[PDB]
Amino acid sequence: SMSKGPAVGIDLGTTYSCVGVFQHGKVEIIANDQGNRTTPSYVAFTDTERLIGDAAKNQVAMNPTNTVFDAKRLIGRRFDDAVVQSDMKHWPFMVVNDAGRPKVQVEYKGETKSFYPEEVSSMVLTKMKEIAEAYLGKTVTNAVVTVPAYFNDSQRQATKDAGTIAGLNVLRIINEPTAAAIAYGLDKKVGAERNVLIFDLGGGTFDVSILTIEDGIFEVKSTAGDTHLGGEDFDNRMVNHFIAEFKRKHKKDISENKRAVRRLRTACERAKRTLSSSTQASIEIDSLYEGIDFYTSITRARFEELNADLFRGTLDPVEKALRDAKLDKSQIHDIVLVGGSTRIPKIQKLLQDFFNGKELNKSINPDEAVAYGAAVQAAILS
Amino acid sequence: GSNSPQEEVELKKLKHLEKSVEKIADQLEELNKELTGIQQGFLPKDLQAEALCKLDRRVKATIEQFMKILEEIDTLILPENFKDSRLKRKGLVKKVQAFLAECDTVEQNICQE
Ligand SMILES: Nc1ncnc2c1ncn2[C@@H]1O[C@H](CO)[C@@H](O)[C@H]1O
Repeated sequence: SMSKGPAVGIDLGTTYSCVGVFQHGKVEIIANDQGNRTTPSYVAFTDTERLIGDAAKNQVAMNPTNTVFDAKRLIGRRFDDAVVQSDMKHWPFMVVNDAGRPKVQVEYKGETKSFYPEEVSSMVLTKMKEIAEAYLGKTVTNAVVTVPAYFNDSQRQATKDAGTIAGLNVLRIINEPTAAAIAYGLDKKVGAERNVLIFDLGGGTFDVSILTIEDGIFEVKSTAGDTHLGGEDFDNRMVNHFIAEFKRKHKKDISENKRAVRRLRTACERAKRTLSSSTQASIEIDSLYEGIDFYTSITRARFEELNADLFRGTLDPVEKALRDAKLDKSQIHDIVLVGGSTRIPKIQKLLQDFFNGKELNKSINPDEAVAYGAAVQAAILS
Repeated sequence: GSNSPQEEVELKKLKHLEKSVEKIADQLEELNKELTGIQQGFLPKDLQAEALCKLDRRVKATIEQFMKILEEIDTLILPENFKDSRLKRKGLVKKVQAFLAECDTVEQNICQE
């Protein structure tokens, strides 16, 4: 059997999880069995098996009521928590009350089964551990696991418990903004206390955190954000733009044809990524609706206009976090970008102009920065 | 003609997608034969409903595989000069959509109440 391997860093995310390892003086972000550097935080229950990660996300359209995701939005919460009640109106899977605690309820191998959020997250963590072992060719037991800065005692404990159920020896639970600051070596910079703003914009979450680093100690000064603002909202604006354009060009409404909308949404998400490094993106979809070919393009300027209020709105939680931390924008020493949506040039421009032209910490892949810092912490604790 | 080496790259991508479509189409062909077999077969009625609803997982998997193919075809950008590629892309999308309509027919004949 396999030799004992190193300690790893795991960013256990809402929609995607990421695992890193510090080896040969650097962090290696580990690709999964499908070659992906992030793994969907998805668990599916079928008539014959349990699927985790990419294999679970890949069959979500075929088995929606038995494909669990967003377990992080439930972990460590009570059933009657405002967040649980609000989120369960949007999930296709059932959430039941078990003596005040939420449980996901699914059909598994023809039987009704219920699982606590930490059991679902333990399955995602088991997959992250296996991803590390498949790459290293060694057994992995030790890990640093990250959590949001706003997680209370119960949410932190439930995350630790998921790690324990997954067979991991959790070396430490550290905050996601702290892990991002660690990835950039912000604690190792010489001088007095450093005020750090972490700007975390993903596919479905926006979190601003202000930290003070003094003599290697991290203190969370404030947290602000928008729990459901992310990349998905920008894709929605692009889809609305193109549905309206098809109505103007062809006098046809494609919006009730689920497959035509999905084809358009997938092309939009891809065009949006193109717009972060090019000023224009082209889309060609043959026989989109009623045999009509849809050949179009969108400029970066048009994409920015469609989302202007949403991009501009990302500065409101920044001002709120600054107010709450009792700091002036001029007292921020470092700005860190986390989350794939921070790749948007207009978002970077607005944040840089707000901070009077100050350079942003963005060289580390924003989807990997948290796992990166966690893997640095894991090596230090080894 | 003015056939370019660059179009050969796009034609090769489309050929790979045609092969992938053929593999999914063979799975659909077996679903159609089993569906015809149940509709025109000698099973008793209660067993007929059950036998028909057992096709659900496979038909949904077939629909999803065809949708993934369409999304991959939708990543292609073919200049108007690449006429052969455009014709091949159009023919392939129409073939996948006709297969999706057959999948929808299977769905209309199973798990009914
Ligand atoms: N290059 C990019 N430009 C814009 N958004 C991106 C980019 N890469 C990833 N994202 C977005 O980040 C989110 C999390 O993966 C998704 O909404 C995704 O579309």
